[PDB]
Amino acid sequence: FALSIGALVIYFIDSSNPIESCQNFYKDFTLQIDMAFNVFFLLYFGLRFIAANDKLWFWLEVNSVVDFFTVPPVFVSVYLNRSWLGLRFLRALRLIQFSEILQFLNILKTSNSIKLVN
Amino acid sequence: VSNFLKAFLHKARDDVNVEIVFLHNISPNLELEALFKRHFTQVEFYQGSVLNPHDLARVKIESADACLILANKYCADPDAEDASNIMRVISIKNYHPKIRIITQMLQYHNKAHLLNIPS
Amino acid sequence: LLSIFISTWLTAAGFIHLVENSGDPWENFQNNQALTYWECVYLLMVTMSTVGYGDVYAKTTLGRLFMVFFILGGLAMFASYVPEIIELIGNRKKYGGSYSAVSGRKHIVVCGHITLESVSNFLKAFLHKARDDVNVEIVFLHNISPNLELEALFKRHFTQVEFYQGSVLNPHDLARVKIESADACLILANKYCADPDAEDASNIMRVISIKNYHPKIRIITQMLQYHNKAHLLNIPSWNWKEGDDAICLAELKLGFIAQSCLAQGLSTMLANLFSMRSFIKIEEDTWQKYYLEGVSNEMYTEYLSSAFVGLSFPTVCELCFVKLKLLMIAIEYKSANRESRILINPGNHLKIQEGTLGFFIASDAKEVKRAFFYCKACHDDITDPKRIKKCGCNVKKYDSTGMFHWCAPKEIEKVILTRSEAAMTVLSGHVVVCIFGDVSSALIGLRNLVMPLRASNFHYHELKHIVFVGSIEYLKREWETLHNFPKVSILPGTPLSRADLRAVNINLCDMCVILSANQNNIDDTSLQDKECILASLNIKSMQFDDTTGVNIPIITELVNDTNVQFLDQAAAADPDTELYLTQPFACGTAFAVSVLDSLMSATYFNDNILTLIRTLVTGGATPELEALIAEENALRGGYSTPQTLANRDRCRVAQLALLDGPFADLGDGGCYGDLFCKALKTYNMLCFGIYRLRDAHLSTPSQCTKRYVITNPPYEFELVPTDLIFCLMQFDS
Amino acid sequence: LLSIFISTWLTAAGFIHLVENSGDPWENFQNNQALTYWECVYLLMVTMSTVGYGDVYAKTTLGRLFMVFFILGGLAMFASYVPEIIELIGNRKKYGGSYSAVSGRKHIVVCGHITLES
Ligand SMILES: CC(C)CCC[C@@H](C)[C@H]1CC[C@H]2[C@@H]3CC=C4C[C@@H](O)CC[C@]4(C)[C@H]3CC[C@]12C
Ligand SMILES: CC(C)CCC[C@@H](C)[C@H]1CC[C@H]2[C@@H]3CC=C4C[C@@H](O)CC[C@]4(C)[C@H]3CC[C@]12C
Ligand SMILES: [K+]
Ligand SMILES: [K+]
Ligand SMILES: [K+]
Ligand SMILES: [K+]
Ligand SMILES: [K+]
Repeated sequence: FALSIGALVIYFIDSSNPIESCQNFYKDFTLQIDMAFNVFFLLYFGLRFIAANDKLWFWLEVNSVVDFFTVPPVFVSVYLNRSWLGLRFLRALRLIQFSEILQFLNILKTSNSIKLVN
Repeated sequence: VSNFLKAFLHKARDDVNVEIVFLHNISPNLELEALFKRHFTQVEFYQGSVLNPHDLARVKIESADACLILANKYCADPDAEDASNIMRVISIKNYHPKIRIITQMLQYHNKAHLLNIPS
Repeated sequence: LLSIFISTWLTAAGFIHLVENSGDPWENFQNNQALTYWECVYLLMVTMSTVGYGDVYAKTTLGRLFMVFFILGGLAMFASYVPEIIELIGNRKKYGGSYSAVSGRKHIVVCGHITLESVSNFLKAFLHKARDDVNVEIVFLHNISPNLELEALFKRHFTQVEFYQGSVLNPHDLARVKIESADACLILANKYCADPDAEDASNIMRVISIKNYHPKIRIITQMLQYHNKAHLLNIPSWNWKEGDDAICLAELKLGFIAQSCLAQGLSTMLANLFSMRSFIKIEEDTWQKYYLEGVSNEMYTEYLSSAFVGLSFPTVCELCFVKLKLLMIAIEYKSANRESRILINPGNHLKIQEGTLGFFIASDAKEVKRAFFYCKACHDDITDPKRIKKCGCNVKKYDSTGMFHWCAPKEIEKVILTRSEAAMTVLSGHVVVCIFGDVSSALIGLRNLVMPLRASNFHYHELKHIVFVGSIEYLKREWETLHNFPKVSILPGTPLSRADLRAVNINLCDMCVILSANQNNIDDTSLQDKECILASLNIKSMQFDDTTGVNIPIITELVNDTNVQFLDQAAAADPDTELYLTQPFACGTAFAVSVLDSLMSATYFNDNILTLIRTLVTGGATPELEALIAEENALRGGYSTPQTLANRDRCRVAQLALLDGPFADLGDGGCYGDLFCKALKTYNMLCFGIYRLRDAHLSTPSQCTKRYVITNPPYEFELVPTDLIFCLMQFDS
Repeated sequence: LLSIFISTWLTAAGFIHLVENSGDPWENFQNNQALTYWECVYLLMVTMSTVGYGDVYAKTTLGRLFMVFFILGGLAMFASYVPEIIELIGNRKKYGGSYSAVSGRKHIVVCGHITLES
């Protein structure tokens, strides 16, 4: 979730740039940490994939779709050395899990507050 | 329900991983719904009937640790309540004969009926 | 409301027009905006809808101020006028209206006690998957608004079932449901009420209203008490010959129980005989396959061909069984002297007349028309049934009618036995009726249980003693209709007490019948069977010495089908098993009343089924006896005359064993067809079913004495020595 | 209720007036919009009614941000204050009142057992 928030902030910063542009990997620094987040997302997706009782239902969830629309395009960008804004905003859907974290850190106790935060 | 939760869910109780699932066909009132919401992390409620095998399948009675049956201590005819509890025991044992049952009986002469159940 | 809205709209539009076209006075009228009146009307409508395009708007200070005030005032006015809009919308009547008739689409109307359980049972019995293609639409008529669950039940069957709110007693509501073109009207009774007489009177009033609106409509009604149906004879338009029928729940149920007392498993056979069951194929060597080979049979009526005229009944029955593979049970003898009467397996002295109706038991209705298109000249040589074509080439001992055993009336004090007195006498081969009665409970009409067991078709020494175990307060209210029967005794007590059961020698009785009377008091429908199930389990667990109560034959009345599996000690193989496939039902040890709800359906598609069941089960009650009972509300004795003694000769239901009888040499591996033919030819005996030990196909020995029912086995069906045969035995003197 | 509504309306209008006339600080106050206080009052009333002509609107970044926050807060406040509005409307007595006598028009009064059949 923290890396998702970081990716959302990076997208917010990058939105000012043109939609299509070319930028060197070695010269740029933000794209490096963007790929650092993206490879962690890919590893997490693979770990959920191997620990799946049914592959179809796991393959038709919103998190998997966000991963599909986030990680293959950044691999294409690093391969072709050209950047496109794309659907990087979909990472914001991770905010739907936010309330659960507020239950993990004992912040929320009442169910009404939990469902309001949700 | 309040007395049962006070006796069962106690602070001094050691770490126990038992979840309580209530099964009753009467819709709860506001105060008892608030009582459930106070213990939503450990207590669940489902509307259904013990005499209906489908409702027993809903609450996963085939994997439950035990079934606890409470009696109506304030009734005009204790014999009718005892017979209803015996019928509930019979239905539960008919669905799953290997489950452990702890029941409440009002009159002492009625519990002998529990010896008539083969299971 | 519309006038107020339009006037406010026009006034506001004109005022905006004035302030916009005039301009601000302090600006020397230099900020005026050219804006027509209709453009201001458009602006006001765009504003009040909270759309606000912004293509036209107020530019002056006064215009903007007045627009702000108009927005505030319009919001306040709309908030104030919402309740009147709600009242104009109103509460729509969900079930008001009338039924829309469809050409070529018959409909029936169901009224009376319209609740969840009754409607569910009626739809289960009527709308069945195995039912053939029938274009009948069910229309329910009741004045009480349904609850959520029953509305969902209607929505499940919205393509075939409709509901309309109304009253039968109101002719307008009868006109709404198009009762003048309905096929039939079915009236359901409230089986759980404090006063059955009031419910019967209400049903009779509904019948009277329906017949007053349309005298030619067919009516099938439910009656709670047996003595009330005579009121239906007071209606001049009630024609029994045209299909109007009354089904007495207590009479039919207690007759089924009594006939099962005479021969266990008969209630199961009858219930499966007129009920539509889905076909299930089982190949494993169990008792279910042998049971399902007999479940498939149904009951039909057919007109005998002219080739059978002049032949005796046994000859025609043998020809039907051997050639046409049909079991012909009964005929309808028509004599203008005595109207028409259904004769159950008449003797060889009677001959088939012209155009006589006959009752057959057959797997399918297509194979029933054989008895109508049978000609000896062109079909005798044919062996395969399917190859046959339609080619044509001093002291009173009996009652007034002499059909029931009768005795002098006696006080209830002469039949009450104490526990010590009951233990002193020895009772063996008797009937024990346990009753969960009460002083304030509704009467169940115990006479309907005693009359079939006290029929004149039995000898005096063959009569079974009846011992009623229950509250004496309830039994005193029923003794006025039971004091004219020879052998009836009362033990005041409780059926749940083991001492009372041991006093009446429950281990030696031929049958124990458990009945409940406190069904209306319990609000929950599934808990209405607690006392009967507890009594059955208590009796099955008793111990005896000279050894256990598991072998005691018990018949238990149950309201809910799902409780029937509670009578089997073995664990349920599947809690979703259908009622007819359960072991207690297949063995005849349980009687679910819901089969009566099926009988009405069987009555709708064939009116002769109810008459045949009444004349087979109730002991042979005649309309003359009905009229006499209506006149006197009791049974009147009479001296024996040759006419009444000739009226004594009938046929009775019995079970026979093959261990040591005349057919013992055939029960060891012989076929059922030879047994049937020999019984029909020699003793004029009609075999129609096998009561077979459950653990008989198993090679290993077993101690289980439970038996199941096989209805009308084929000719090549094998026989084992440990079998019982259902039969209709002639009266012998 | 009316005092709360009017005070909130006036305060929001004045705050919008300040942020619009002052201009954005990071733009060196060059995007300021000449907008009188009463025009801001008009804008707030048009916004709160969900009409939105668009003849006047906030052009600065701060103005648009504060308009978004005011829309959210106003929707939340209205949703919270609906029950008090319902209580003010109340349950109208349908059959309360008095009979209005008409000259030359006799009337009789029927009382006792007033049911449907009677
Ligand atoms: C209930 C109503 C009738 C009473 C309220 C008075 C209203 C209708 C009066 C008071 C002030 C008036 C305005 C005063 C000044 C001007 C400028 C002039 O060119 C005529 C129109 C116009 C714009 C007037 C229109 C009518 C007006 C708004
Ligand atoms: C509860 C309230 C009082 C506290 C919140 C602080 C508010 C009122 C403060 C914080 C930041 C402030 C703004 C910061 C910058 C400018 C530019 C300058 O030309 C003055 C106005 C304006 C636009 C200020 C208006 C007031 C402001 C929005
Ligand atoms: K709107
Ligand atoms: K709008
Ligand atoms: K708009
Ligand atoms: K607009
Ligand atoms: K059948």
